Amino acid sequence: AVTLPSHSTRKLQTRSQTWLESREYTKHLIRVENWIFRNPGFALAAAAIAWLLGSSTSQKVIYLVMILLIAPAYS
Amino acid sequence: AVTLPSHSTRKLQTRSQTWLESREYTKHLIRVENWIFRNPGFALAAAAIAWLLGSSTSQKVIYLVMILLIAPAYS
Amino acid sequence: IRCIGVSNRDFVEGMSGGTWVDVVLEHGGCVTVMAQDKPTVDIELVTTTVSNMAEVRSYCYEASISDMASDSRCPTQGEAYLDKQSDTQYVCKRTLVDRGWGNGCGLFGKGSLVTCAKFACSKKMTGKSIQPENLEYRIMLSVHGSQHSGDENRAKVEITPNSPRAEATLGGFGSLGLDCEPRTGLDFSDLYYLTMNNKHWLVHKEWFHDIPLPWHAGADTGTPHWNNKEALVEFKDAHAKRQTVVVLGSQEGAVHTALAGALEAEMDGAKGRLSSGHLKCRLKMDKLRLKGVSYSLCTAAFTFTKIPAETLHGTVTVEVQYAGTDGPCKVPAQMAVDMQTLTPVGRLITANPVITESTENSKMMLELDPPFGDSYIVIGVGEKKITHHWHRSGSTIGKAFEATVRGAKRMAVLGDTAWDFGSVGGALNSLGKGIHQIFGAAFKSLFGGMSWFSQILIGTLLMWLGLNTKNGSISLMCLALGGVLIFLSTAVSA
Amino acid sequence: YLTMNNKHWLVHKEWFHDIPLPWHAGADTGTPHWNNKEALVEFKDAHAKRQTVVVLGSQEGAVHTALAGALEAEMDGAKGRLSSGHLKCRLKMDKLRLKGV
Amino acid sequence: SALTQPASVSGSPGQSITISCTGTSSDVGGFNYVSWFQQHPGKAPKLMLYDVTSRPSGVSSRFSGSKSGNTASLTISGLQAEDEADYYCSSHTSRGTWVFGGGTKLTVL
Repeated sequence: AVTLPSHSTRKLQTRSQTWLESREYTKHLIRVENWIFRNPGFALAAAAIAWLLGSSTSQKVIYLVMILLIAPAYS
Repeated sequence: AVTLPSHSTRKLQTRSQTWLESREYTKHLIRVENWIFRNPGFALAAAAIAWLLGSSTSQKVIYLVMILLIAPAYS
Repeated sequence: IRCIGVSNRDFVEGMSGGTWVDVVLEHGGCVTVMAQDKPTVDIELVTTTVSNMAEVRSYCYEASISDMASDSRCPTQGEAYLDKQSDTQYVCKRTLVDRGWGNGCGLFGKGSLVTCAKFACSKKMTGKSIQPENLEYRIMLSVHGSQHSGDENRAKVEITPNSPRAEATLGGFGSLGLDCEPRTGLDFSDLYYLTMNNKHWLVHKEWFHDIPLPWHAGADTGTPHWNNKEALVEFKDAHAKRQTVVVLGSQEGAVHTALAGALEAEMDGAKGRLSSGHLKCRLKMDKLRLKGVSYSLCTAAFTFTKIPAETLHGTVTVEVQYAGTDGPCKVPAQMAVDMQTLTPVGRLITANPVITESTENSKMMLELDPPFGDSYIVIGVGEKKITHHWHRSGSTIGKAFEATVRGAKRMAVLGDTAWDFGSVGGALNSLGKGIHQIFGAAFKSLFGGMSWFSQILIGTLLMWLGLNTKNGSISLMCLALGGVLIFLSTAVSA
Repeated sequence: YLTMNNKHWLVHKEWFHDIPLPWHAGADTGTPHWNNKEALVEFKDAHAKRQTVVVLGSQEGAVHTALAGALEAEMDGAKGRLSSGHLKCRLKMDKLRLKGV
Repeated sequence: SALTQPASVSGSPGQSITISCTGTSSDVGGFNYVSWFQQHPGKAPKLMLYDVTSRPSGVSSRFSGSKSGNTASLTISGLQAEDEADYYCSSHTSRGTWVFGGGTKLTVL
């Protein structure tokens, strides 16, 4: 099983609506949320880690975005 | 559908065999790879993007790992 | 007609010296075309039918395991045989049972057994594939004229990739004569129909060749030899107690879930039918001619049948009885800012408005665009006539401005192969086409790999680069790309 | 403790409440009232005109995939044999004899 | 349902008749769907309406339809006498089904 491919990495662009375009995006976000709703601790660790790299202020925030987004989705 | 939760975000730790521990940990990796084998272009764009942030050398490589891992899974 | 109100509808500028135009059409919306007193006509994509399809591979989304057994040979007896690893559909995974005296063997350690359970399938999903041949379109024609509900002004045109010109003949005036290009359609030769059970949708040859499930090859005679099988039938054991061979259920929820970009089709008895193509058929003209251009002006009473209408695409539609005088005459209408009638402003989207024939009332429905203000539709009798007041909305750039976003999505979905709506740019279009054909490659490849939430963040990230950078080369970068991405996102269906 | 058809599993409440299915409330049947129903059916409106109702089909296997790392469990009518597990015990050797020393 | 239509009527030739069919907002009011179906007793019904005001081509231009609120009025004048065919009003409801009025016995005296 573990059907990997998500057809949206391709999709097709056309006048008519694709299969699950709505269900799709909201879904991608709502997955991340009740991921982090169940692990605030990882928001702490991810916070300290990210804020430890780059020294430059904002990318810091880029590191937090990268890390909060990769933990639930792939892994 | 699109059942979000993947039980491995918790698992259970016991001497006994978990459900799909083997085909689990890999099907993660093999999902990332073809996903990458079908879009080398995104390796180019991700390369240039990452290498434009952080100026610090090895921070760059962290950005490419950041981005190559974020694209196939977390949309 | 049949193009009024459907929205999703661009109207073309005109012939412009070529007796010819480049119109792209697709399953939804029409394109009404009006030029230099040639009758205004509109054509929709309808259904693009593909027939005569092959079968390129198959997947079994269900599984039925059977027959089990086991090995149980001792340690340092070498290997366990059990003969099924010889026969072809019985999956085997050899594991090592650390084996004790309960079983009864001389040494102790990894015991080398495998249960080989006989695979089986039910309800395979077929990957049926197509090529540009055995394709088709069946385009439809409109030609407002004067009708309402109904040959004369509606002619269907079958269009195949091997005969890409339309000889389309109309009662009362000359043929349209459109010349299609079906061979570059929506990147075919990459959609292969995917059938699960009594539903069908296109998918490319990447999502479709990437699936982990069993392969199966071309046909199902008897029962097929299933390639792979590792994906279904996952079996492992702990405590070194034989083997647990698990079925792994069915994957319909997975494949349905894994396809978010797949245009859904409908399919009956082969004749695989589709829905959302984009076709180039470029209307040739000069064979179109107004009907009855004279007919005097035709005079008598007029009574509005229906309170007229206002379309969402800047139109007002009117039906009229003409109170019964003469035959095949002609009745004018005007958009008059002044007085009851007087000067004519705005434009008639339908041309040569005409009465059909004979007794009492013949309704002439007329697509009219009032001026951006509020006028008084005028029905045409020099004196006795009914009228209205239409208050069309906006401030020039008001609606012309929105035009700037519709055009965005015109070549947002279609891509640059959507430059053509605009006819015969010649030395000029080339610039528009050559610009994004050189670009269509890169962007289709750099973020071709991206999906909807993908290109949102990458858009945001590049934008955040474009604001904080050095001088020069990347001074303008984000607006060159990140904006493009966050736009293609908010574009499409939106 | 989690049932499917026969194979039974153990999973987190944290995982088990987060499944996007039309939960039920399991109090009783007689007329099962399905909360949601939206998640498992999808209304696909055609772009030109009209609306279609389309099932998402059996999601069964996908739920097997989501169970990666459960516990493999065995059931019977009044228990459901639980493998795996661990215990903690203070083993009191006070009363013993070497038998026939 | 069951479109309200009155049982029966009559008058001198040439004289105007109006048969008004009263529906609800579900069908006659919120739609242009109407039909009046001349049904010759013993024979098959036919069309004598089409989208209200208009007519099929083989219609005696005699006939005239109209609508207000919930109404369907088939107003005939210049009667040729031999034009009493039970008139039934029918329309497309919102739910996607068609309903045919109680019908009007037409009385030619």
